[PDB]
Amino acid sequence: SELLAKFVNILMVDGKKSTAESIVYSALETLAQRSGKSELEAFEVALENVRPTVEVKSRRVGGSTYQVPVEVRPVRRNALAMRWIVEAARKRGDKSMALRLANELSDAAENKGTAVKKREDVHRMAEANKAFAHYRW
Amino acid sequence: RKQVSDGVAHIHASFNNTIVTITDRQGNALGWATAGGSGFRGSRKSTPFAAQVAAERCADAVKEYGIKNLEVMVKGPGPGRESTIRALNAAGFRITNITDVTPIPHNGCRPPKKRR
RNA sequence: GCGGAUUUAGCUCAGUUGGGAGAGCGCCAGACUGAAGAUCUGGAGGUCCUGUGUUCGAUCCACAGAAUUCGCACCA
Repeated sequence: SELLAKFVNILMVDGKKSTAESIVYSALETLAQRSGKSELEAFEVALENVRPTVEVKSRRVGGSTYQVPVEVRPVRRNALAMRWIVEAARKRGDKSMALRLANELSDAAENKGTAVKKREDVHRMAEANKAFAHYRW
Repeated sequence: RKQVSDGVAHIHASFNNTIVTITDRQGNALGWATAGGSGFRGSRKSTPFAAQVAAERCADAVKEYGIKNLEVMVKGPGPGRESTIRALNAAGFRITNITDVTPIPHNGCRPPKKRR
């Protein structure tokens, strides 16, 4: 899978991919030991839940800058999902590296936390300005 | 609960905010709706979207009355005018005819400050 | 003196299936914005007048007391 090959790169600091893949596969191992599910399936679902659909941009239309909702492209949703998962993992308080990734991939499936707060905040900014919906773009 | 079945759909379109007022063949308004009635404050009410919601709701409220067909009568220009129309074309009613009964005066009225 | 009403988190108040203590505002923080504002979200904040009694358990019943308010009564 190319998704896993891409996720191991963002965890590659200073070019240590050999050690990077060591923590990744060690996370999927403990992930199946903690949860009765295939490591692969539990992985994909974790990235799917962390993706926005409509992003609001600022634009000067005559007098002031209006916030106009716009659709996001499928190429950026994969990057953000990957990036926000590793950053949230480095936020946990468990010394074990492989454990921080295993738990994060699990909580990401359960849904709840800061990453979710930002998802709701953006979802709220949207629809709140439904009066500017006719500007689908 | 007078089951009008058929009536008229007045569309007061304006640059401030469109307002729909469904009525019967006589002219007695059975129910009305507006962007303000939809919850919109006052600046967002003028949007054509706030006109669609006001048109559909004003219609649905009439659906209860039992009306099926209506005659739309557009008045005054402004955003949401055509939006309110198509909004009516849909819903649960059958737009039988559309007419632009926009007054557009003749000669004897002193225009407001904005117009002068 | 007498009767009526009232006595919940700082403030203003909801809360009777007796078995969740809650809302608005305010305060703090977050989000947002250059930022401040407003809005949105989150948290903290309660001897729910006091004692006793009644029940398995009472803010939500009974009794007693206190305070506030009001009418009345008194006033060489």
